[PDB]
Amino acid sequence: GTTRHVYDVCDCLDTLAKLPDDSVQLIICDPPYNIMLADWDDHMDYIGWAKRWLAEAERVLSPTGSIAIFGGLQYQGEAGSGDLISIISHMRQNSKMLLANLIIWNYPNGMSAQRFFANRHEEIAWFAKTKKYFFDLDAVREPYDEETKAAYMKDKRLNPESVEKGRNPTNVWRMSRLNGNSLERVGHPTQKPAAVIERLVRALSHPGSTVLDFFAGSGVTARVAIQEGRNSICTDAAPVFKEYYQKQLTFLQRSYEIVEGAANFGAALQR
Ligand SMILES: Nc1ncnc2c1ncn2[C@@H]1O[C@H](C[C@@H](N)CC[C@H](N)C(=O)O)[C@@H](O)[C@H]1O
Ligand SMILES: [Cl-]
Ligand SMILES: [Cl-]
Repeated sequence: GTTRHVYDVCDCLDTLAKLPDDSVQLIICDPPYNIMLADWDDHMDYIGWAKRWLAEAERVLSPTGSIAIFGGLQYQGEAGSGDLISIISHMRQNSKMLLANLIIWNYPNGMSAQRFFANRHEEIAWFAKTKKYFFDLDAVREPYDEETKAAYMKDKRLNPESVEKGRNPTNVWRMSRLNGNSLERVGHPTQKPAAVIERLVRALSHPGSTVLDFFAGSGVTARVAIQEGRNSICTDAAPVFKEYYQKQLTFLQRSYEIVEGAANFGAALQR
């Protein structure tokens, strides 16, 4: 099964406007949480701008599709900025999508703090377009060691199948962020680790389906999509994105094709 991956440098709304209704299965969304100076010509707050791509994201998702939105809960009230709560509140008022889960990404290390509890978490809001969203839990279950699995297998009160399939990873993920000495590092300041994206891709999309990322950043989504047998469309407004994408590809070096240019999005939409 050969997959196709398209990438390009452009604004998220320009990408979305080029995608047809219900054509995407999963969207990875790790958006900037502040608007640009020029954005003050048409908006009075962050959501004023964000609601545009949020509405479009929903439009391009298929009936069984989902969108995972990364964000924090530390917004301080600055004009033009916001956080995951700004988005969730907007979604509750204006979207029919369902909040299937609020995932806590609990990372091991971080900065210290003397006047408050040191921050060790970031959130992921998983929104499903409808109640018929796709979910592959078995694909992300965590297996028990042979010792524990044996102990449970003897407990007649427990379902043997559930035991062998492994445990639900829960909505709290203890995963490390990338460090400056990380191998998959490409130079992007807010680069996300492949491990977190793999879990979302494996559980929220089916093989051969399209994964879209319009705030692609380091291009980690394409690398994960290729490795996992999915098709992908990754775009970012920064020209340096093309540099990161090509860097992600070297980490791979399986049948897949890479295509540059928004005019070629269709190559990755074909099922
Ligand atoms: N209008 C836009 N269209 C497409 N990409 C954008 C736009 N504005 C910003 N970006 C890109 O989106 C990414 C935002 C990330 N830094 C977001 C990480 C994280 N949510 C944070 O803000 O800390 C970057 O790679 C930006 O180049
Ligand atoms: Cl939840
Ligand atoms: Cl990234």
